[PDB]
Amino acid sequence: MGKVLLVISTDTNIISSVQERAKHNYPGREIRTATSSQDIRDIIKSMKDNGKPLVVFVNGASQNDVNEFQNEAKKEGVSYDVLKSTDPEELTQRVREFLKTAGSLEHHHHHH
Repeated sequence: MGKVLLVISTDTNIISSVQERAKHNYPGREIRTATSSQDIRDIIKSMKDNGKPLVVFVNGASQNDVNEFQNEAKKEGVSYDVLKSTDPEELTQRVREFLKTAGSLEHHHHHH
């Protein structure tokens, strides 16, 4: 059991860019990248194995896969946050803000 940031964008050029920046600036972090519901479920299962601060960059995944993410998480009780932004600066700072509140802050971040 843990917590995850669902980074959603239609701009895969922005997603991949920030995803690089996030993995190379934070190399000791488990970061994820989903195409469809296959990956989505593999990710929530990765949280079942122990549970780490995951950041799921969905490479322009359908609203169907977004719905699958929400459903598969909440039915199990998995804590998740959802983000819809195509701004590179937004997504970059959302990674570190997420890791900081998921690692050690006072407010237990729990969007749903």
